[PDB]
Amino acid sequence: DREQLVQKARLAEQAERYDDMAAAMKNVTELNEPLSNEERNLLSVAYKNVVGARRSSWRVISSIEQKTSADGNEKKIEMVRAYREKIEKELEAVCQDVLSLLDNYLIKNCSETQYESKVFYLKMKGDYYRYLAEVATGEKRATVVESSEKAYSEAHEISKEHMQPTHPIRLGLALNYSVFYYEIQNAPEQACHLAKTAFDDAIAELDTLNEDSYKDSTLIMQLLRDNLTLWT
Amino acid sequence: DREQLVQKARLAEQAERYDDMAAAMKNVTELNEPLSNEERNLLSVAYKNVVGARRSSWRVISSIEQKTEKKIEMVRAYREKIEKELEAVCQDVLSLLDNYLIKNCSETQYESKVFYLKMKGDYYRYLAEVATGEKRATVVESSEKAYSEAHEISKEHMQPTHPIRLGLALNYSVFYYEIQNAPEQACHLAKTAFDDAIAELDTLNEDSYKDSTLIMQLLRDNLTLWT
Amino acid sequence: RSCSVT
Amino acid sequence: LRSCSVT
Ligand SMILES: OC(C(F)(F)F)C(F)(F)F
Ligand SMILES: OC(C(F)(F)F)C(F)(F)F
Ligand SMILES: OC(C(F)(F)F)C(F)(F)F
Repeated sequence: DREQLVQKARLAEQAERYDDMAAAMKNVTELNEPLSNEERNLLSVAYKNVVGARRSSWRVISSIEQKTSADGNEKKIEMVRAYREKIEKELEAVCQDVLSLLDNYLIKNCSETQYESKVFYLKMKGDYYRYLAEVATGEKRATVVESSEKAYSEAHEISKEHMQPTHPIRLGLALNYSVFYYEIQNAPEQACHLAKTAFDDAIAELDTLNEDSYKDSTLIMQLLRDNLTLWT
Repeated sequence: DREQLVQKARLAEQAERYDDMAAAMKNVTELNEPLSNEERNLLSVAYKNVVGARRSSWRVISSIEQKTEKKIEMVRAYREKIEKELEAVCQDVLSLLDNYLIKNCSETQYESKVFYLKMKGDYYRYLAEVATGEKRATVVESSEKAYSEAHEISKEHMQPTHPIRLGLALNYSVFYYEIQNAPEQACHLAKTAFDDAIAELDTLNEDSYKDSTLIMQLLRDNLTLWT
Repeated sequence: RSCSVT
Repeated sequence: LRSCSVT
């Protein structure tokens, strides 16, 4: 039953078993039925935690690899390198699973008028291609970087046309898109322009904040300001 | 390459990948040589974190099952899934203990003997936490037998201020209180250990004072909780 | 719950 | 610090 797969995902989240949570929401998605706002969040939370654990480990391993390389022990250097590659393979497999779900079920089943869902899922697509770009090199990197920008750009145009500036999905898309410009493309001026425009557009309509959007939107506004403070 | 397996366990710990850390230290153990104190602690830390994540998840699900019909049968099935995982972790540790670790203790490596027998009692206790009925009674007896063997060695050979002797008393008393539901035995064991260690607290160095007083605080906190 | 070795 | 994304 679908209601049992979703309740199992809710159980797995409370028990902090995010692999189980992602597997349950992956099964719900493959039922080829649309996800509710809550089911969409369950899927996003699960895979963010699954991929986030690998990203966190990858950063620590990469930092240790730099120190190890300077000390010049080739056996230890090769051990750390192989362990980074092992984590990179796991992260890439997680990203491919999400991206497959997005392209084959989630983005596909969006009706012409489901703008919020389309922006959410296209933003997710840009996010997981960005996570691939974080650990890719060479020609494999340029490809996923180009796929990340294509997904973010399409999400941005739909969001600008159809969504309010204080909507958390529109704000969150701008935040992550600006991070993509800064960290992945190394385009600080583009990053700053997008973050600053989205920030002011929302501030201009702060009175439109509702009880369901206030916490989420103002948190993202704070993060836009924090990034802008850091990048300038 | 032993030294490289140990480095991998250290690397996994920093990456917070404790299943990888346990796999590395399991590989070190299967080399069939006595573990150094450093290796012994890495093995213990690894499996403590692996089984501890399952214990924490089980307690969340078990509370949900109690506090919460079609949803109930799903909660019970999910709890059993976690139980099977936890029981497989304990099975691997107990097999390492019975086939390598306890076996490879020399006749007079009493510190390691107490450490590993206490560990054996711990992991049978974790099995008992999730068992019912006749299966529960079996692992409860195994846990008690291991703790008791560790206790007799610890009393004969270690001083009351030794952190392993104190930690054995702490966990053994928790076994009495939480598993056997024998709070009088639990209280007597914890109080005796605390009082017998008080005698030689002035003799300890700065390092030993910290490790021993830490466990004495846990003994004291348990005793106040129980009364 | 009671505390074991931490 | 590092750049922050949606949390
Ligand atoms: O919101 C504005 C911006 F964009 F942050 F500068 C103002 F500074 F005017 F508040
Ligand atoms: O707080 C800043 C200000 F002052 F509004 F310009 C920022 F642009 F960073 F939001
Ligand atoms: O220092 C002793 C101790 F450790 F507090 F028990 C004395 F009993 F002397 F206070």
